[PDB]
Amino acid sequence: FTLIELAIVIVIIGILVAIAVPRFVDLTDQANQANVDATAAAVRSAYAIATVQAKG
Amino acid sequence: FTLIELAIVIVIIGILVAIAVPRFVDLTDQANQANVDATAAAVRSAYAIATVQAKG
Repeated sequence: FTLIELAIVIVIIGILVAIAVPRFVDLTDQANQANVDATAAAVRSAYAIATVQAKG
Repeated sequence: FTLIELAIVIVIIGILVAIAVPRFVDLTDQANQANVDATAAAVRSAYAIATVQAKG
């Protein structure tokens, strides 16, 4: 590579770095809560259906 | 209505049915006999009263 091409590369690397980038976040607490809540809704419906099947 | 309320209804209907209930009975024979007998008593009295009115 010519020295000019390396100079251009040295410039552009410095500009394509110094972007923002997202953090990874452990969102499993929020997702676990929604899983527990959705499951609780399912248990209530499953119970209601069971009261008809059981006739009691 | 909720599924629970319908389940409760399905239970209670099954218990308020399966009572006893009386048959209707054609008791007109027994009543007709009593009418004929009571009328026969009246005819005897009406006759007795008539024997006084008729003087014979």
